[PDB]
Amino acid sequence: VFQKKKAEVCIRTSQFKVNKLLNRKQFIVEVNHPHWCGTVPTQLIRKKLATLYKVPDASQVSLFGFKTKFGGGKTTGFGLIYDDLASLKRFEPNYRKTRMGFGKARLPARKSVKERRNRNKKLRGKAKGK
Amino acid sequence: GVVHSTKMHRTIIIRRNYLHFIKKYQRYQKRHKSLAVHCSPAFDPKQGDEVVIGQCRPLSKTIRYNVLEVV
Amino acid sequence: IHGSLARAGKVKNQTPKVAKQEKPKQPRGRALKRLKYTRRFLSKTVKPGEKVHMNKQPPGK
Amino acid sequence: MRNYNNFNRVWKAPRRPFEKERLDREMKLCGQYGLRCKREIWRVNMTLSKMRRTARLLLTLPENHPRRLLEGSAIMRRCHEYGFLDEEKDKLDYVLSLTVPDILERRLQTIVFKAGLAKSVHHARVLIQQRHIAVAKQIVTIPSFIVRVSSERHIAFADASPFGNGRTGRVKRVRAKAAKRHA
Amino acid sequence: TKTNGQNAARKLVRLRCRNRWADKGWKRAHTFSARKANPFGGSSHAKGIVLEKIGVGAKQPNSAIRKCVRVQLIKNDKKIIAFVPNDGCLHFIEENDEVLVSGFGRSGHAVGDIPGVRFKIVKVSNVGLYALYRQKKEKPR
RNA sequence: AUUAGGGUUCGAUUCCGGAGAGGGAGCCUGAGAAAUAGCUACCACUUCUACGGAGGGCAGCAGGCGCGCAAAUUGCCCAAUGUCAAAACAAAACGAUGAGGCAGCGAAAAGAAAUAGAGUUGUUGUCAUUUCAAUGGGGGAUAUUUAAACCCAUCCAAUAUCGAGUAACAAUUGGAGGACAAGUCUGGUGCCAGCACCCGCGGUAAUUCCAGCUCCAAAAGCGUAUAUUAA
Ligand SMILES: [Mg+2]
Ligand SMILES: [Mg+2]
Ligand SMILES: [Mg+2]
Ligand SMILES: [Mg+2]
Ligand SMILES: [Mg+2]
Ligand SMILES: [Mg+2]
Ligand SMILES: [Mg+2]
Ligand SMILES: [Mg+2]
Ligand SMILES: [Mg+2]
Ligand SMILES: [Mg+2]
Ligand SMILES: [Mg+2]
Ligand SMILES: [Mg+2]
Ligand SMILES: [Mg+2]
Ligand SMILES: [Mg+2]
Ligand SMILES: [Mg+2]
Ligand SMILES: [Mg+2]
Ligand SMILES: [Mg+2]
Ligand SMILES: [Mg+2]
Ligand SMILES: [Mg+2]
Ligand SMILES: [Mg+2]
Ligand SMILES: [Mg+2]
Ligand code: NA
Ligand code: NA
Ligand code: NA
Repeated sequence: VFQKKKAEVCIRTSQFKVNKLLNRKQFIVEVNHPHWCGTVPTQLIRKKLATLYKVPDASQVSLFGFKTKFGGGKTTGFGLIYDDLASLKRFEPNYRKTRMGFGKARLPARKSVKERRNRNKKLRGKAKGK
Repeated sequence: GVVHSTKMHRTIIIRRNYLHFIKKYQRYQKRHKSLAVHCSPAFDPKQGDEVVIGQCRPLSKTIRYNVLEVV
Repeated sequence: IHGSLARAGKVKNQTPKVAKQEKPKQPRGRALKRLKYTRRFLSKTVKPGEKVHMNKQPPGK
Repeated sequence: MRNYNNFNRVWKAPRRPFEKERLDREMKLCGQYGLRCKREIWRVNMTLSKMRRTARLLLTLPENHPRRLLEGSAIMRRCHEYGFLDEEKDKLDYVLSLTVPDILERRLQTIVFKAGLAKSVHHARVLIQQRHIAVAKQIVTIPSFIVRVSSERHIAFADASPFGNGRTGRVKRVRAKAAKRHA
Repeated sequence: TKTNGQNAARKLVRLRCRNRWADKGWKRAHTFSARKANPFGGSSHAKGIVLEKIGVGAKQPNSAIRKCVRVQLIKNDKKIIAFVPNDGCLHFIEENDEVLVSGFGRSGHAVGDIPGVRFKIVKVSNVGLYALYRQKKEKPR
């Protein structure tokens, strides 16, 4: 029978590995949300994982690739915990850093860059870059 | 092989007769190949004799073998 | 002369136009198979010695 | 281009399209097991033909042949685990005697009806398609799900379904929303 | 009777090669005479232009006027006679119309009581003739 | 691909090897080319011009014109996979890449699967009623996915989230003499129209044409043509 309850999230970690080469810890994160209404936001999982592993700043946790299990109530993804925020901003891919807010601005369209390069093949000296 | 012709100077033709199997008919057919072999002036083979030949570098357009023994 | 290209389509245009009557929809998919299975094997008891006709027609002429 | 994902067919049509003996037999299976079309029967026919083909090849080899020893034990383990055969029937000859209803009985559609979760074989199919049936706490929506003997006892109503521990269904949800909004 | 020798494979190979030509079906596939005479040139279909509407009498013991058209194929400018199926479908075909032609089902053999017709009209003005017959589509222009 | 076995047949096409860059022939550079988004010439075509001249090579991607029975977007991205390179990443500080990947188009082919399920009463089964629950298609989102999007997957409160009754959210494609599953049915045409792969049907009571009704077969598929394998 139904039982109205607060929706609770349980974080599960598997295949935990520590690599000092990139100054981080790698693991598979499994999320159990029996009564959740929808999908668990990645921000919420980051906060729970930070508290679970006792990291100083939750901004040094990186999560991606979360796949909801068929039938609901579960989700699995990948997580990285960095030694410090400096290491995260140095080794994380740009697209993942953009999801967290501190990412580089997008470059101009590749088409426009291609036109400029091809136009410069005509010019010889100091005309490139005008 | 078996010596087939001895009309070239220092060169002979040998025959390698063999049976080739046709899978569909489960039977054999007689086949042969002809090779030009250089013969050193130390063997003097005759037509019908059987020889042992060994591979060497190309010595002419068609010669790739040298006579090593005469039986 | 040797035949006529005219008269082509004569019967189709001659045939009186009878409108196709409206009927309630039939079940589709598994329900239709269940509906057919009921008539063939559950709606009647098979009497041996006489064959079963699935489209027996009323007598006429 | 440059894609290497394999795919293959799982059924074959009968050679004679209109045989009254086969048509009546297949119609009986369709209505008894609640099948949607004849392709479901022919899919089972292809499966049965594969196993019998392997069994016939193995029986040709001597009993001590390693292929017969290894591959022979593998197929019987498959038959016993999925319930096609019985544990007492532990010989390769009994694989040759398997029939189409034997595989059809192990379908989730038949198992749900036989277990009593549904009052009809057609009730079972719609229940499975409506995410009301869970095998080992996993929602299964495939009627052609072949149930293992080990997981037979774990078939029950889904946790998220209104028939188990889930919330109310559709007609109740809209009515309460209609009841509230009508004020 | 036949040779049975263990070392007689050459004779058996030669025998089959010579005798395969006696099979009319095998010879037709391995000879270009049929394709050279085939108006379609080995294709399943061919587009063409209607030259005229003609009436072909059915063979004895049938008695009818099978409605056909004379078609000049675009690919090779070859003239063929193609049957127009169904009732009244000849009215859907006009002079100098673009028609898709198909075989009659017996691979270049004449079909039915029509004396020597092995092609049939399948499309006219880029719309299916049978679709026009069932009023599923309308003829453009 | 098809095949009890033996065989028959296809292999332009993803990987390996070869060959070519409109046609031919030469050649420089270089470790490696007889290179062609390198050069030279000729033959075919062809573009610009102020008429002196100067150019061009999609059998790369996309896209045009033709050709035909016949085959998509002048899209997004270097996130992945790799290549090149003076090159880890990061820090004023982001290498290129139509190779490749991702979407659009796409009933080639392949897998899973809806179009309903339980009853009540009236008339063992059907039918007229009559309720009852369920669920997607779809519409949406704290969001998830993704390089970014789009598809899946999750959800319709966790305090708080849209929705089937003609469930109109309405299944088709071919057939009903024989081969070959299914009508002595009812109208209409009279060897005419037409059907018919073959045998045949139609010349006034058509089991075969044109139709309505009913029924059969396969079913989100189903006919037809041409090849090909079995038969
Ligand atoms: Mg649900
Ligand atoms: Mg004799
Ligand atoms: Mg065979
Ligand atoms: Mg090839
Ligand atoms: Mg070619
Ligand atoms: Mg080359
Ligand atoms: Mg070209
Ligand atoms: Mg170099
Ligand atoms: Mg060159
Ligand atoms: Mg080029
Ligand atoms: Mg050139
Ligand atoms: Mg196509
Ligand atoms: Mg890259
Ligand atoms: Mg690309
Ligand atoms: Mg490409
Ligand atoms: Mg499909
Ligand atoms: Mg529908
Ligand atoms: Mg996708
Ligand atoms: Mg019959
Ligand atoms: Mg009459
Ligand atoms: Mg009549
Ligand atoms: Na192109
Ligand atoms: Na694609
Ligand atoms: Na009829």
